[PDB]
Amino acid sequence: QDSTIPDARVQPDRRWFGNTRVISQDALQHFRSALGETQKDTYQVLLRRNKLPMSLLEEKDADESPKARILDTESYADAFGPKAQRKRPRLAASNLEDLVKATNEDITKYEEKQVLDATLGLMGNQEDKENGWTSAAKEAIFSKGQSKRIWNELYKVIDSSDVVIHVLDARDPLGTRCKSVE
Amino acid sequence: PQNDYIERHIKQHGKRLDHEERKRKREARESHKISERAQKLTGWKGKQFAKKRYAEKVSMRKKIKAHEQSKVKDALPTYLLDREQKFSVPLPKVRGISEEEMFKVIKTGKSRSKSWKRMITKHTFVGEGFTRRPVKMERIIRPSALRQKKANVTHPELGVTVFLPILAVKKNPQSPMYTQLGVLTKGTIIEVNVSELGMVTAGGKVVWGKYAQVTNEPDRDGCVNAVLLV
Amino acid sequence: MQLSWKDIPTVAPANDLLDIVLNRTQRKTPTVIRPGFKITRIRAFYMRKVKYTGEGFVEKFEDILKGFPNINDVHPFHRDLMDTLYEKNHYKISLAAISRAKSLVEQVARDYVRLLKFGQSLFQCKQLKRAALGRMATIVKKLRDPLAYL
Amino acid sequence: QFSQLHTDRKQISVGFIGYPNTGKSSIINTLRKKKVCQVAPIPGETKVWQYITLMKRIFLI
Amino acid sequence: STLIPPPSKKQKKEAQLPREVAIIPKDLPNVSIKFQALDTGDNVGGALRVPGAISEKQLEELLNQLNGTSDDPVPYTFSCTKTIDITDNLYSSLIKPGYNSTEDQITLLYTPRAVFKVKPVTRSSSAIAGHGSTILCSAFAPHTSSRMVTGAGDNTARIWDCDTQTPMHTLKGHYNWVLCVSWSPDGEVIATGSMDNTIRLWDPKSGQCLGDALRGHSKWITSLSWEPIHLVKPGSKPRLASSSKDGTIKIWDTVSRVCQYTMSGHTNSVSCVKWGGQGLLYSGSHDRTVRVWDINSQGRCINILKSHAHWVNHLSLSTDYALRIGAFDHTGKKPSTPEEAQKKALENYEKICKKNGNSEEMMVTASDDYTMFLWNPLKSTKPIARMTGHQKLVNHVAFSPDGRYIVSASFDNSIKLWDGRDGKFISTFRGHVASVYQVAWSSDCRLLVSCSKDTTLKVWDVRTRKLSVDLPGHKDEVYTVDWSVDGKRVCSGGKDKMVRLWTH
RNA sequence: GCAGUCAAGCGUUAUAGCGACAUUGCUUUUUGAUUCGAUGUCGGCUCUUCCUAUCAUACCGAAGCAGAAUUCGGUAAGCGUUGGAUUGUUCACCCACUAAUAGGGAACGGCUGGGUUUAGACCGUCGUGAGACAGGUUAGUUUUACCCUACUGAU
Ligand SMILES: Nc1nc2c(ncn2[C@@H]2O[C@H](COP(=O)(O)OP(=O)(O)OP(=O)(O)O)[C@@H](O)[C@H]2O)c(=O)[nH]1
Ligand SMILES: [K+]
Ligand SMILES: [Mg+2]
Ligand SMILES: [Mg+2]
Ligand SMILES: [Mg+2]
Repeated sequence: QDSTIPDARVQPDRRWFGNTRVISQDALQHFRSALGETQKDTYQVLLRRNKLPMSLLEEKDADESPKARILDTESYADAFGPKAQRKRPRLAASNLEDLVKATNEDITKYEEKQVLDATLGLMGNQEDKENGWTSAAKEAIFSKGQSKRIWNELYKVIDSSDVVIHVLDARDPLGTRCKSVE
Repeated sequence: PQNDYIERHIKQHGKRLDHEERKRKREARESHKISERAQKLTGWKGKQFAKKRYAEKVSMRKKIKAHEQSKVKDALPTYLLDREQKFSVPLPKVRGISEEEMFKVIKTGKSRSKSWKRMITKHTFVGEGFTRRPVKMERIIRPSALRQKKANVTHPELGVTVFLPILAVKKNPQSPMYTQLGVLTKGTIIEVNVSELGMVTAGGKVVWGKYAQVTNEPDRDGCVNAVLLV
Repeated sequence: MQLSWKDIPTVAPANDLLDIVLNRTQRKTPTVIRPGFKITRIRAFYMRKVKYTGEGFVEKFEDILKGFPNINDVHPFHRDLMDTLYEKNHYKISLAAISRAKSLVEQVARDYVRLLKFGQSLFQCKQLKRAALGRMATIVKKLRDPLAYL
Repeated sequence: QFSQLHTDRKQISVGFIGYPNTGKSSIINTLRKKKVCQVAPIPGETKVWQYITLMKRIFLI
Repeated sequence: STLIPPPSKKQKKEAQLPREVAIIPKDLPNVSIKFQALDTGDNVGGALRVPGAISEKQLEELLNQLNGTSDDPVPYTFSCTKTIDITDNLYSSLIKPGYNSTEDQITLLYTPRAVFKVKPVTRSSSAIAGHGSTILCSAFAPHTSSRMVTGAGDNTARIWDCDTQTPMHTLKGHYNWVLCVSWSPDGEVIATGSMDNTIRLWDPKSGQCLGDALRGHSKWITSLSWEPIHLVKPGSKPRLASSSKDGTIKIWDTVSRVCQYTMSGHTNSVSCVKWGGQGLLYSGSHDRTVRVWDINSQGRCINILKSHAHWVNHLSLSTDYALRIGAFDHTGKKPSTPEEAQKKALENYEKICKKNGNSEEMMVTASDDYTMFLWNPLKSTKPIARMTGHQKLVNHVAFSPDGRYIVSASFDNSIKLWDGRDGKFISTFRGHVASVYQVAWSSDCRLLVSCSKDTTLKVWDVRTRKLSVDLPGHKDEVYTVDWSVDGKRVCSGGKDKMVRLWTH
């Protein structure tokens, strides 16, 4: 609690402007190959993680590319509005036979989905409001174990723990698992 | 009604008989109305009105200048055009911060008679593999809300800013004790991961770690801004 | 089905929405705080400012998002007609931008209330509150074109 | 074994987490062979954290 | 520097343990094999039994004897279908891994290769100065590897003698940046298209300018292509196709110094133009379309290909190497007569064009929608294949000189290798830490060189699909890279105002 | 917030240095998908008044405002602004009614629960110990008015 004001200076030095960490192409290749050959054992624990350029190491082949950013070519103003310059569809149909086949397929899929949601939702929630029926308020006892105080205690004990023991009930062990915490 | 029914109604029946005259007289009155608003509006509304008037006048002058200029009249490759974007540190001297400002006294006991615990009020970098000390032996407190892992680092060359992970704290200018505690204050020299910057040495080594200097107060603005020392 | 979508509330542009929400915070929350008051009172004052502004932005975004139809969920005739009229790609991209902005505003509000828990003076708490409101305003300013389109 | 793996840490802490009424307090009392943590059949008996010293280098939370 | 983890005590003991010697068993039984052509899908000889100790050279001689070309053999590469090549011998290739047993059959896919080899470039010959601004484009002469043309941002081009690594000629006719340079496929004239919306022709031997500049484009030139020698009738000079930002492609007759055709179908800026080997022109533009024009029909657009959702940045043809090389080969021999030059150019082009039944000229377009499309414009109008997987825009695409591989260099700091016939994905080349600008094959389709934004060149081995050598030395971004016809030199240029020459 | 760009100005005869309005990058990327340490003061009951930075009610202005409903804004404080659930915590959150369930000051520069709760007791952590606390639980007497003034009524 000393009240003296220190003289905070940084001296000129050429050590500030040099590279601090470098990695060779051979080392990058070795670590890229090693990332992938690891066979994790359930009885091995991580004591200390090696410092590596994981952004350069986490390269995974992907079968598909992300969608093209349409805003670069066409803006909202040209898409729709007083200054809109769009007059034709971007991807016109091949022909009217393909168009009507696609529309018939869409009609069939829409009807199937409507039946599938009419099995549960329409016979459930939607029908109740017509008669003025509202479900009773959810009881506050069922939200126990979800308070900010309890979860602050949980993050405190996790931050203080080196080993964490998750305790499961042998009657319903999958029921009593905290997957989000894990 | 469907589609542009108001426009169709205007086309079929016209407008009110005095619409044009009423609109013309209102537009003639607008100058007196603007002057009266400027002299009558008070408080925040008046200040906002003055600010908007200044902005409109600036925009009008720019439009006039552009029209007059028009009326008077990097060596990139083909695939890159039509596309857009001393060993002194930049902050040799910063404000001194005393221990009284740095630390907050935390009292313990039922009657709050013990005062041996201290809390760091500044943002910190604790590193990898950090575990909290047991509460009985925990004198220095670095709360988790104030711990930082990344910073917005501006590169002097190429004029870009990238969100980079923090590797270490090299020198806190206030004190070596703050350096080893990991305090992030203005003028602190930190080490940052520059893997996505694509830096290569003259010998072919990929650079993924360099030094940066913190140029703001994260305790004040809730974020860490730094300049990369190239 | 629904067959009509005239009951969508008015979508303000970015600057007008900013003026509405910020001036609502200024009018509807208390505005006098003194440096001589307790630090807990000062912290509560600025926490209330941040939380109220975030809630206002979020409720405007939610009113936008609930009102507009789901282009994929409607009948195929309505879907094709609205795709012809409004360019479904731009339609969904604008609504998704609104959703992303809502999530970002919520995140900023939570982070800065947590940071304001540790404020040590009126100046620091005021700086944190202004930082939160400025970050929210930058998020909202990044929605100028989608709001006009919507 | 965990203590031996962290022999350079001078102490380790083991935090017990899980659903209410799963028996964390009972397990800690079992390890200490003494009722050091309050136990009840009703959920939510434990309300705050508690440190228990099992050995000189091992703490339970 | 970050080091790999060191070996442990147990690993050191394992190393000190005695090693096993990969020896060929003397009791190795015969294996039943069937040959099969990769290009044509044809089998030769059926099921034939071969000794287990057969070498690759002996197998090659046996296959030549089976085909009946023992007097003039052509070396082949063998693979077995996973598909694994034959490196040294059959036992060490297949039986030693144990995937295929001795009793089972071996289906050997054979593929023709090049007679010669190109050594990888391992070192920088020299850093030659002379350009006052950043280097924008470069190319090698087709007839010899001792001549390089390099156009830069100081409104000039330079002809460099690569034997002594010294400047030879300065070409200072243009007014603005020299955006693109090109050499005539007969090696007679250099064509430069500049930022001042002009084109100029230069005699290289005298370092001189032929006539006045070619004018008519209202925007800057984007790409230059030459008419192929095998289509040029003897006694006449090839025509020059030019694209530009204004969206028009102009055809120039250099004999009379005139403009014959001005194609204008593109609504936006034309990215590139290519003069194919079947009397067609392929144009790619920022209007997300590819236009196929017929030169023989008064420049009438035969087809419009519309499958991309962004700017098509580049396009390439399967026979591009033969089109650029004309009649010359890697030995640098010059035909005596124009008739002989046309005939030899026709033979060289046909070597890539007419194979496995019917001649085809495949095209690949790399666009800004992170993808590529593989087309066969003569037979079908729909795209034959779609190549996806790049996470950012594909800046460059190149067909291998034999046409059996495609290489795409993207802005996601990666290169991708795809099959040339069906377009399926093969491999990814990684090691660049900044965006890859452009790429170049070697003459025998075994080595590749790429230049990147991270100031480095990289040579990759296509067969092993790994990085062969890493070449630093550029102090700033590298914009252009090229490999000589004979496979002896590589040139690179960029922001450092230096021409780097690389050799073995 | 940091780093940069532009230039209405200011400065100058050395295109040095300041610099409004604007603007770019990071925070934060496109198909509306899916709780992390407040270290020292809190909440009620009864009852009055004030502010306006107006939630409702009154009157207006604008908007693709057809009608109905709604959004933004102006004058405006005359008049209203609720009943409940929840303490293994609520520096709040849900249900409903309602015209509406607006914000705040006069404290925070009388009854009553949290709390400064001293002597009894138990558990946990630390200490060789007397004991102290990272802590957790329970039990525990402060009791005017007839004085002046103010206020309400009465001679
Ligand atoms: N049969 C059986 N009962 C057990 C066992 N362990 C605990 N219990 C019972 O389960 C109940 C829960 O005990 P606790 O120790 O309080 O469980 P907890 O997880 O600590 O619960 P909370 O403290 O309320 O969060 C107690 O009544 C125990 O008697 C066990 O191993 N076997
Ligand atoms: K319990
Ligand atoms: Mg318990
Ligand atoms: Mg008012
Ligand atoms: Mg006591």
